[PDB]
Amino acid sequence: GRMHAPGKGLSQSALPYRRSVPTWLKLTSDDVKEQIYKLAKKGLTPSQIGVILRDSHGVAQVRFVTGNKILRILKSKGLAPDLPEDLYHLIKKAVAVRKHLERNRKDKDAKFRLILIESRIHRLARYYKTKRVLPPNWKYESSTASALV
Amino acid sequence: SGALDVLQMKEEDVLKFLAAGTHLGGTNLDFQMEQYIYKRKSDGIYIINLKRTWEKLLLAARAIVAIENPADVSVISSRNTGQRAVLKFAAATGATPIAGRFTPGTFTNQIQAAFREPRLLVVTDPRADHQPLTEASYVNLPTIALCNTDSPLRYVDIAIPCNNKGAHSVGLMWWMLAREVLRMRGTISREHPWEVMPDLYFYRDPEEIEKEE
Amino acid sequence: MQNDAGEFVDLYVPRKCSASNRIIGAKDHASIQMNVAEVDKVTGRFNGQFKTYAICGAIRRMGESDDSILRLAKADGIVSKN
Amino acid sequence: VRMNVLADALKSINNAEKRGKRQVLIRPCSKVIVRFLTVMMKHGYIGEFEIIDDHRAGKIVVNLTGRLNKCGVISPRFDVQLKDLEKWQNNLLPSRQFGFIVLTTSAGIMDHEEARRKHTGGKILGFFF
Amino acid sequence: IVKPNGEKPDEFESGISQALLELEMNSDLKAQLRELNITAAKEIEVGGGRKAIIIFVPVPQLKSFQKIQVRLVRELEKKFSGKHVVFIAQRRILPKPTRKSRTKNKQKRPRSRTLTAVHDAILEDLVFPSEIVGKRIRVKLDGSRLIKVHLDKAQQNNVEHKVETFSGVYKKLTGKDVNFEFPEFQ
Amino acid sequence: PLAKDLLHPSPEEEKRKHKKKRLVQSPNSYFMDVKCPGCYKITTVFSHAQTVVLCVGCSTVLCQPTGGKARLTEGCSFRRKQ
RNA sequence: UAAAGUUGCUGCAGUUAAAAAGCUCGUAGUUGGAUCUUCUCGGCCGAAGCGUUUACUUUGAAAAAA
Repeated sequence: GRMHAPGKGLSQSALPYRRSVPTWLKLTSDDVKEQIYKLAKKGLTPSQIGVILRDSHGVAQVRFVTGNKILRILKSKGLAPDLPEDLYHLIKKAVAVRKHLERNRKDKDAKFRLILIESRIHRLARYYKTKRVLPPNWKYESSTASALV
Repeated sequence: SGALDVLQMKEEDVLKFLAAGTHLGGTNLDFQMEQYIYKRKSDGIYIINLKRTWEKLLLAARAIVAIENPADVSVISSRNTGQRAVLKFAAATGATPIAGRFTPGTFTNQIQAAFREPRLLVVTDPRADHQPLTEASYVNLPTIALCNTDSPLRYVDIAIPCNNKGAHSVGLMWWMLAREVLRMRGTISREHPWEVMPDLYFYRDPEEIEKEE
Repeated sequence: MQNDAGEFVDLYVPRKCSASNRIIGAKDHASIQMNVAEVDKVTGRFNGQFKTYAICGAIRRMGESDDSILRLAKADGIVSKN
Repeated sequence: VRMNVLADALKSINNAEKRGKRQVLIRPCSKVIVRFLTVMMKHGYIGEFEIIDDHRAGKIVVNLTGRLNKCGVISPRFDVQLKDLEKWQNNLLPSRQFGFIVLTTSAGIMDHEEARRKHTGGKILGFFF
Repeated sequence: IVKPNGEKPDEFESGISQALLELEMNSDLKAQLRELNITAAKEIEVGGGRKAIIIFVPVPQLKSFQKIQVRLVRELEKKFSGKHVVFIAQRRILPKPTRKSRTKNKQKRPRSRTLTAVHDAILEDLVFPSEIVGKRIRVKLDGSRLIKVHLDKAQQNNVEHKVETFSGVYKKLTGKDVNFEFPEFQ
Repeated sequence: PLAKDLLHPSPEEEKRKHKKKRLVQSPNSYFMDVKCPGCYKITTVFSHAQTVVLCVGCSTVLCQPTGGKARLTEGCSFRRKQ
């Protein structure tokens, strides 16, 4: 079930058994790589890049075409985000919740949800520290939070 | 039937089944009766696969014939529709009928006056005939039932999938079972039609009785 | 069953359910032993042979006795392949 | 969450065997699960099984001949020396004439009789009788 | 063209090389085959007296063979009569490290030179035209393993006969019994 | 039902089940090629598109995102791939 | 001390008999999914016996008597 929610919804992507490139798909590996590069230049995160490629360009999954993941491709080209996208999204969600809270102080439910989001951020940051994806001194604080966005 | 051509379904049996609404099940389906239905109609009625019904009928006939003493087969019907059918079945084959009320303890109370110890049990409807079905759990009594789409299959060892709400279907089912039992036993005729017509087994309500008389 | 000498010492070997391969207890009164009359190939009459199926009361109590007997008969060739 | 997938496999097999099912679906599969099932099969307890190969983790459909009284896991996998094997046999097995204890030893995954035959202890995985 | 590991070709490898060279000299596929070369070959008995050829190919050029695979096998079957030909990349299997070993490899074994990955890849490229759409490993009462590989039903019409030549080749270079079947729901 | 061949199930039943609960998980989604009356280049579209994908040669959209399958627009003909 | 499976690791209990924290987060703790088949050459033809680690298992040595 969800980490901080009582729900246990079973909803996710179901990858097909076949791992090959689709018959309809005609772009070679380099074309999809340059599409990814231009989308990253637009500023889209790898989640958005994959969504746009799947919805518009007919690629089922770029990992079956170019043989590599989107974030790996961006890191190889050197235009990857400074911090991982999911941690950044959690950071900005916590920042928005704090901004809402600092006016609505009576909002105790917002305080509870902020505690939940901060716990998720702490766990994600700890994991990314064990993987050496973040500097070991990287610390999320209530003060230097909106600057990371 | 055993895929035997001599035991295969004919056109006359199909026509009789369709005439009497045998294929017309109920609007509810038992999960253990699913293997015998074929589809659901637009009006929410479960069509019964007639080949499945024929196979179950022939299996039940094989079960009945294998009993050497015909009196040891007991045919029971509490609903008014099946009483004439089971009486005619017992007359034609030799089973022991119980029409109307079934006395609890008929099989378990060895002191009672009407205490009979059958070797096979055939009932018209497991829902209406739940008492002999439950009593068959105490005396090692295998049971054949004329089950519908909704009828439960507890203690029912050979369920024949057929309409049993209507009098015509019950009568025709009992008639065909008697016909097949007499055919495998060696009497009556397999190649040419049986003497008794199916309408002898049909139950007639007093309205039909007074209209025909 | 057998001891070291090899002689069978048990009182009796009990019946096993044809549907579950489980032993049928000696006080299981719901269990049945159905005989299905074997029928000659070309005439369709009861030739004196039959197939025996022992079904435990646990299977009957849950309604699967009918499906089990149908499956056994189908595997024996009594029921045509539908 | 799900830990000790062998426990889940054995519990599913036990529940299906009690219910009289002829086939049981096990997911996810693993090397340990397949070795345990092969140990079971060599003794005639389960019969043939098929590994459905998904591209994430296998599933296993096991035919169930009715021969299994109980299949169970031991958790944690206690270290079992050869001298300690008899106490485990007494605790877990219903008789000394049948029933097996499965051990992961350096020679593979094997019943207690084979491990005693090869003079090797190991860690106890489970049992079946 | 053939450059085996020992670099010395044999008679059948030389014959395959010369057939490919003659294809280069006069055919519609000269452009592709100029930058293309194979590494080995061998003749095995898929069943009874029947025979089949295993064109071993360098891995980087294996993809280059795939796009021209159908025509290449067409010409090779035309040359060699009723003997089937299958193109397989030459993949080396790094042994699984053990407690006893030697200081000859200071780098981790890639998860593509393992026996499992290499054998899966061999099954994949054994037949380029038809793609696996599911496989199941059946374990018999004696502990043996039988793989059953499901192929595309829409591509059944051209690889029914090549079945049992896939089985022979796989039993030769992998040592595992595999059957090939065609399901309906792809 | 005490005997269910889980190895080979009915295609109808596997199409009925959840995308994950099936023997081998397969998505309920598909890719189509959409043709517009005034444009001569095919454009692949995901069935469950999350974005408003536009046609470069026409002023109309190809599909609206929804909670599930995308809402294809009339005037564009779809043909599902594979 | 056993009986005491009435201290429960084996092996107890926790709806109503005694009993689950009002609820959630969370560190230490505990637990953790699939996946990897001798080399300086050498004493009647002339030696590899860890030339990447623990747990575990098996062996050997060493280990007072009573």
